[PDB]
Amino acid sequence: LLGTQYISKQEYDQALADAQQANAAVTAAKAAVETARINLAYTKVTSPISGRI
Amino acid sequence: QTVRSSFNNINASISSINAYKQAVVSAQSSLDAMEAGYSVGTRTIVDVL
Repeated sequence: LLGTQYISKQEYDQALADAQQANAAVTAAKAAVETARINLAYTKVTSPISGRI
Repeated sequence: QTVRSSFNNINASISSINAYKQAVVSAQSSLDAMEAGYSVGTRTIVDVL
């Protein structure tokens, strides 16, 4: 609806906020998974050398 | 009755004008709040029209 009529570009850009803002909120939550993924599959062996245990 | 009627019609109609001429100045300003509002983007083209 941009260029054409109703959207009144700020009220678009108030929603272009909310996409760009909540996708950034995903990036917080996708890394919040990633912190809690590297506390889940982070158990344990080995310490990343490859040798004789 | 008739002479006082038209004389009290035109006294109404003068104050009618200075109402609806002010009502232009509102609706001229409310339009120009849209043309300045649509050129920057807060109001849309239909709130203009």
